[PDB]
Amino acid sequence: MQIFVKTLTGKTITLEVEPSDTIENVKAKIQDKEGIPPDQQRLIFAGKQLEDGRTLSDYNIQKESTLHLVL
Amino acid sequence: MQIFVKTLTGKTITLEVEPSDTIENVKAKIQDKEGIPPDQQRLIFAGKQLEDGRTLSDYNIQKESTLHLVLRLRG
Amino acid sequence: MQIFVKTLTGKTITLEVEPSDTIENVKAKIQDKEGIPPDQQRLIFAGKQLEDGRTLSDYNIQKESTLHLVLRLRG
Amino acid sequence: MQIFVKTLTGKTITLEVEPSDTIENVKAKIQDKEGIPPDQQRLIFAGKQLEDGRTLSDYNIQKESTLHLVLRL
Amino acid sequence: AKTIKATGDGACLFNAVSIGLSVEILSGRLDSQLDTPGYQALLDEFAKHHPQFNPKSWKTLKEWLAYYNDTRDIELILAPVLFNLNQKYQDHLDEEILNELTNLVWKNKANIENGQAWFQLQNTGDLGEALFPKLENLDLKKDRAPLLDKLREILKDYKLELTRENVKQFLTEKAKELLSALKKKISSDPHAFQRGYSCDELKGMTDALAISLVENREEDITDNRIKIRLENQEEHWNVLCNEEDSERFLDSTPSRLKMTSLEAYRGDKQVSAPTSEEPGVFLRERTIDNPGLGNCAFYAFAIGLVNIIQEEAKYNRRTMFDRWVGLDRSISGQYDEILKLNLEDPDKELLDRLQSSLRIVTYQYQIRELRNVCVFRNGNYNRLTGNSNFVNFAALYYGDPLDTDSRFNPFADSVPILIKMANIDRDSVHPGHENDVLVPLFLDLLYGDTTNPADITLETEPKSDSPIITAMNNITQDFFWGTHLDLNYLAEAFEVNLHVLRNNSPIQEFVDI
Amino acid sequence: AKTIKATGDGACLFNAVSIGLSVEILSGRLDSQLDTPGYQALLDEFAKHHPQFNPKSWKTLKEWLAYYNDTRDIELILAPVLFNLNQKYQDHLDEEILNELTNLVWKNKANIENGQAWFQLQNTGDLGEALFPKLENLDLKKDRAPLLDKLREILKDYKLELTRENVKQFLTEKAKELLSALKKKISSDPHAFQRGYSCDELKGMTDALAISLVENREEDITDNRIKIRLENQEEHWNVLCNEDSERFLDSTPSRLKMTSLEAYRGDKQVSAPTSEQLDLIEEPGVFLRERTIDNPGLGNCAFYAFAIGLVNIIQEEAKYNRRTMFDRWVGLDRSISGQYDEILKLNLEDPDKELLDRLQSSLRIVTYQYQIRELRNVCVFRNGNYNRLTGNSNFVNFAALYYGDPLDTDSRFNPFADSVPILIKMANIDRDSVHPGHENDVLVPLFLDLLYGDTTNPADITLETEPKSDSPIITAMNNITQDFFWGTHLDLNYLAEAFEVNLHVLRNNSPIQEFVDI
Repeated sequence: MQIFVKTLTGKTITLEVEPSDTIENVKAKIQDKEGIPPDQQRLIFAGKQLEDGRTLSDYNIQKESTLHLVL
Repeated sequence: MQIFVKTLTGKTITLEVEPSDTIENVKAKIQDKEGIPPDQQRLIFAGKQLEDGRTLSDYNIQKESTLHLVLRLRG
Repeated sequence: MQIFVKTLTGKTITLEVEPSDTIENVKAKIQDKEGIPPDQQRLIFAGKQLEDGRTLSDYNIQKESTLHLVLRLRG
Repeated sequence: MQIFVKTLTGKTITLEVEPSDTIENVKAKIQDKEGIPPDQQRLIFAGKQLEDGRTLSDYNIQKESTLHLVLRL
Repeated sequence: AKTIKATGDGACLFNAVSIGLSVEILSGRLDSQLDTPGYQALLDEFAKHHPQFNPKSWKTLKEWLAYYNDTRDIELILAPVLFNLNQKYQDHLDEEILNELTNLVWKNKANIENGQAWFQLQNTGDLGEALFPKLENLDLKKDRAPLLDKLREILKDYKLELTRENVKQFLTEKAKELLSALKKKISSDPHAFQRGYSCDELKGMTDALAISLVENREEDITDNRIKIRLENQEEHWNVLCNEEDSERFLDSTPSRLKMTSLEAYRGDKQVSAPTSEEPGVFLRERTIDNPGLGNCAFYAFAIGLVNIIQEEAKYNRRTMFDRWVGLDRSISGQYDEILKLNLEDPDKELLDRLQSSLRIVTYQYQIRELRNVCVFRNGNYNRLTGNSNFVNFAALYYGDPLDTDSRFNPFADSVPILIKMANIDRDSVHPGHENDVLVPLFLDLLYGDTTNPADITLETEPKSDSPIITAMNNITQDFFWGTHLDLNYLAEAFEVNLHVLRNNSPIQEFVDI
Repeated sequence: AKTIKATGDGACLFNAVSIGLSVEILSGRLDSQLDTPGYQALLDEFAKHHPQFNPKSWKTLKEWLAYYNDTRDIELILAPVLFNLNQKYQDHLDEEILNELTNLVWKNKANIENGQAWFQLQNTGDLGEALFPKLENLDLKKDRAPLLDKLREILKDYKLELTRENVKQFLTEKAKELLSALKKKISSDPHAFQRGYSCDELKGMTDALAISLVENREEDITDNRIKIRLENQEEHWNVLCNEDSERFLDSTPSRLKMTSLEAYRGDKQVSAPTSEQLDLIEEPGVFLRERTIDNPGLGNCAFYAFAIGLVNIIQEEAKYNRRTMFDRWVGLDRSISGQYDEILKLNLEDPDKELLDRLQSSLRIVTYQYQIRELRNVCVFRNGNYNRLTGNSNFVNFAALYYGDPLDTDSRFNPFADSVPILIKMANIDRDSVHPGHENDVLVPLFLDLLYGDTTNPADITLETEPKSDSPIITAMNNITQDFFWGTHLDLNYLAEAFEVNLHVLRNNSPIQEFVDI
């Protein structure tokens, strides 16, 4: 399942994840490709703030959904 | 002549330009002063969107005319 | 009249029929009572496979007699 | 490479695959075509049940071979 | 008694019957029934399916079954023909689809309105019968799931007891639209051959072909026509045969055909006619923007042929040249003048004669194929819309000049066609569906109002003074350079492998056997 | 006006323009521009991306768009074509990178010298603008952090005051190469379609297509070209469309299973609508020329020649941003995974011998696998004629040992050449008992014997019967992967099937005739 995360410049990167993944796992991936540690990562989907702990399937992250990354 | 471009933050730039110049040229000057890439630059004079290829004389921009610069959004 | 149709499920079908009805007609009536399409149907009487187009009188199927219904396979 | 998969009614589906595909991959293709979740798919080649993680060439399944699909719990 | 294995692509019944009927045809036992209506229909469908089935006779058909004697080759060349011919014997698809839909809802009323998935439904009856196989064959995303949604909607009006008869009457009252649409879909289902089949669905056909089909040895003692015995173990059809004829009329040639089941049934890839790997002609493209020495296609091809002739002369054979005179007698008794050709500076007189010959040959072939491709096929004109000549004709609608160059498109500057073309209500044209207007037009311009499209046959003579045939006569004329498309037909006729490099194709050499 | 959402892979501008442009082409309102150079360029790029676009024209463009009606289908078909055509309209790249670099230094020179990480830098200007997006998109580890190092290193000579004009001047003096290298890295970015895009970055193409991109309703009524209305909220592009949207979009479901990246690479061919036919004129092809063992010319082996052909297809495909052949190769042999740049770098006039050795080894392994799969398949019992076995290239090679012909038993060309066990077995054959035209009466049961063992019956060989673990047939087969095995066109056939390429084999004296074609 391919998810995209988008910065405030419009720049997007692609991540290969599963619905069972939690936001911690994602934040670690983002840290691998862009270097930002999960402390300073704040992810948002559908205007909801997303917290490390619940999973993609709980926030209803589907096949090619796009998340917002901010610091 | 010396013109100004104003921002929706009220901030104004002063630009040394000549009437023979192009709107593309004025955007290059705005980039040299402030750093805005011309791809994210829109210039409006007297409620009109300014085309890159035309010239300040084409739109009758005179000395100390005020242009307006708005951000073209990225996505 | 009335005839009976027994298959390997142990269930027996009751059909209202006339001796001039064809085997195709009987198959269609089975498809009305049960859901089974005639292309998957084999009807047997007295150890003989009954062909469509010939009548029930052609095989001496008379009132209250019984036929065997057997599934024709698909693949 | 074309593989076939046959259901109980005899209906057959054409899949495009490569020898290196896992059984999980083929079950995902079957999900795409017929909507069965892979946990309910049971594939059999020639009497042998197929295991996820093993590859199509591990069973020597070649072009235009036919697998048998059955539903499970 | 050995079991011959049929491809399990869903048409295993048609494959098995293709194999058994094949041994019977070569075996001679059906030479009595051969002139009957059924085998005349078989022949006609065979020629309808294979544009290179050149002489329409059984002589040729037995040739084909002998040359393409691999069992998969047999299935590939005959199973689509048997499928087509079987369609000519179906009678009441309306009632069939009605019964299938009523079975669906009868056994899945609650299932459907509960929002279940298609794979979760009951598709089999108490005796093991398939409840709705044709419906089941339709694509899930396109048709099946939407149908479950529509049935969910109209089932809100079902205010009756749940019985099969009640469901039938309900669908007659409330689903006439749905039934009509489903009829269109199922009748045009391009994967219909894969939905699994029972023997009796072919009965009509088989009766017209004088053959009984024996399912799992359950023979009818009363039946006494020649038989084809079929084993069905795990919902698959294989054909039994005696060892003796097994070895004489099956698998007595190598496998030759490289093509999928779907490609065979659809007619995308034509099969080549038997030959009695080949010589090769090698050309390299140039552009109009950047021509070499500006040679036209027919010139290049003719030079290739002459090289093949001279080579065969060194080994003291005239095979190719013989094949040429059988295509055009105007060239017989030119062997020596051709052999004496200085290919550095080739004689212009002779070369123009050879090019003329080639142009007429390619016309004969293109017109034969176009006539095969306008034959009525129950509404399907995909083979016709793929035809190089119809593509050249339809290129005039949206008239991009690059597709209307007079040297390459025979229709480029035909005023009557450009007239009819420009006088079409383009608002009535559905975008991406220009064919819907273009293929009737074409058919008209080829056969006139004199012959209804649905009546066109392999024999229907195209109308004379037609603007189509007038335009294609341009390929005979000498201001027409031709394209690789025409050289494909020439490659067909002369039995050569045509290889066309691009302007910038590299050639690496290696040492070989 | 209804709003159509576009997927957010980062090319949402190209997806949105793809959708709106599709509505405009299908509506008919752009037929007049069919002949203009912009739309000819569009049909050309479309053809370069989709090999099954046979009649390369407006009619079949409309046919594809009406067929692949779903908007995601449309994006997969057309957004890479539009992305490709846009690159043909980039004028100021040099100025663009230089300016992005001066932005990066001028707002973070302090941060650059203090060892700040890339995510810590200021990438946004006072107007909300993005300061250096093209640089921003490059890989952090391979390019961005080393960029910070190279910049800190260069900045020792910066002894002027920290002003933008200054930084620009200094950068044109002391970072000439740095800028050059970065231009190469940006124009080669494998994920450039995912960085953000503003409307004007497409201007040259939109102008050439007689289309105005209208952003967030900000119209210019003086502009009278046909307009594609775009909507940007939260850094994402969507399409407005008026009667039109229902008429030309989402009438059919999504038919393509393709990731954005796979689409831009053109990894799998989009299949043409059923009304059209394949030309196959342009199917990828390898063109070879046999030289004889007597006169070998430069004496290359078959695998070398084939590998060169593949490499050429690779580079030619890179010309229009497709990595099709290469990604197929990696599909066949993972060890090729990281040689795309090394393959594009190969000089075909003096090719790098070691990398070519690697590719040859790959080809030998691929053809070994395919050949033995074909062996097992061909040995499944069909007929007593064994019509598939006796035609199998490797079986014919095995049988060549029987006729003793030294031309058919060369160690360079026949993997079974000097199989001591096989030749013993064939020394034990009464050749008088063997009548001509019936050698395979003995050779077929011998072969199967050596392949599967004496125990198993030829009539019972299915696809599951495993070859003898000790089988001398398999070990003679193993020579295919050996340097001394030159290979023949026989071995190259399996490769033609594996890489889905058309193999053409000239004879040493085969002539080629030029001709003009469309």
